[PDB]
Amino acid sequence: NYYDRSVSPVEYAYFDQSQNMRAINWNKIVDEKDLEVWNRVTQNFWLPENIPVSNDLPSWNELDDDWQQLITRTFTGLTLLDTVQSSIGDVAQIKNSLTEQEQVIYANFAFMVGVHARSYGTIFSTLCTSEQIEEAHEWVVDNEALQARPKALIPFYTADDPLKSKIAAALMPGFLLYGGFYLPFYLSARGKLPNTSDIIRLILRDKVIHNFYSGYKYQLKVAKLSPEKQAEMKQFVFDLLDKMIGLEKTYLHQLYDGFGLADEAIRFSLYNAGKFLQNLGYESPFTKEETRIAPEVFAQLSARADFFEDWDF
Amino acid sequence: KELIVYFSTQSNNTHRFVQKLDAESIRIPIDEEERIKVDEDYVLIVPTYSGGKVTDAGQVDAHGAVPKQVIHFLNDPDNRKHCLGVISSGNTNFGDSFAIAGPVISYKLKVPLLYQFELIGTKEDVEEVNRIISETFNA
Ligand SMILES: Cc1cc2nc3c(=O)[nH]c(=O)nc-3n(C[C@H](O)[C@H](O)[C@H](O)COP(=O)(O)O)c2cc1C
Ligand SMILES: [Ca+2]
Repeated sequence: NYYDRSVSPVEYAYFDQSQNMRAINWNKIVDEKDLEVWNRVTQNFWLPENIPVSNDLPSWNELDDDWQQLITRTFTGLTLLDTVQSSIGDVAQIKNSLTEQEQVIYANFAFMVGVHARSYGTIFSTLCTSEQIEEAHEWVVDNEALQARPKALIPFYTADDPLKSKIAAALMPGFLLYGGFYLPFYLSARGKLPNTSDIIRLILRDKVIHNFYSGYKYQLKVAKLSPEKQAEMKQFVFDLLDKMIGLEKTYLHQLYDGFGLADEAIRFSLYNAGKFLQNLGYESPFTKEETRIAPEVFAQLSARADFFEDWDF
Repeated sequence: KELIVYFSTQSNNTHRFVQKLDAESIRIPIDEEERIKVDEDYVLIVPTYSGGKVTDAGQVDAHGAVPKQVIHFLNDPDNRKHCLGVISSGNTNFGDSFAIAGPVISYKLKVPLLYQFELIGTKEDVEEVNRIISETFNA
């Protein structure tokens, strides 16, 4: 059997030059879950140009300079995290893949998170002045609390522990941006920037699968380790999430200073922290109370949460 | 005679939630060449796989919301008549396509949508679904 006496190129490149290389086999698939995820993320391809946000100009122009600045800062901060995940995080996953199709899926993820980053530019181009855009870039560069978050995750991507790299790859789309995603849903619940939140919904439709997929691959690898090493990895996940939750709270209290959104944004963050843990196969320790946000805001994320051919029969 | 029929892909999120519930459970097979035959009343628990598709028109496209294996199960009228109600799962980050396998099955079967949850469920979800199944089999 050719497959068991050959390596994928990326295995050959980084880990084992002792064997010849096999072309990807899309005809004989090891894991059907790979085909399910590939078909969905590629069929869900989108570009921000096809969501015109010029219809947001009226509601945007009614916001004062402070709220406009908050939106530009929040979104430039999200742009940084997407830039980290597209240029480092998702491409770093390719060489640590369990299957051939996983290598291509993470190439899709790296591209689509680039599209996520690029979409904030499309919003700024329509709504923001050159001064608002450049001020937001300076603020992101000079914000230590903001910078601490990606600085904590990047080392796992460049180090040689593939499981810790995978956890970081899940935590980015599963948790770290939701504190910022609160803002567009807060605004669109008040009829403000409704088209901008359509871009956010298309981003979440990608990120939910990215988190799920990295979580699913994490579980297949840890399940093979000894119970002792499985326990060690669980402790590492909870210790890292604790640290990241700490850094996120510090950042959101500064970001939302004088707007009063920090409390709700942090509860939305912890809601997503709970879903990060579940998609790693760990129970959420957060109460429904602890992760609660206002109903009108949650309805902007999902109205289905509730007012705000083979079938033979 | 409390019974759950459920479907779960290889990721086993719905499997793990159902294994936390009090009632006995039967799994609809992943393999499309296998079918099961159920002759007792059950609540149906299934995940959603529409993937947040939208039509040309602009509404939620529910195509593939219900896994093919669940359609094959429900296509057998002997299986279908024993469904007391449906609980659907997914992820709220799919927005207007969140857990929509439930509404689809509820409409097709004319049975109540009893509950919606995410992933492997929380303590609160287990407690609520335990109570709702009991009351479904009582009333
Ligand atoms: C390709 C794909 C598409 C999905 N589509 C939806 C969806 O349309 N709505 C939803 O609520 N959840 C959706 N989900 C989330 C799953 O329903 C969720 O991960 C569920 O817990 C999986 O259950 P299982 O592991 O038992 O199959 C999707 C997941 C994947 C991988
Ligand atoms: Ca999911």
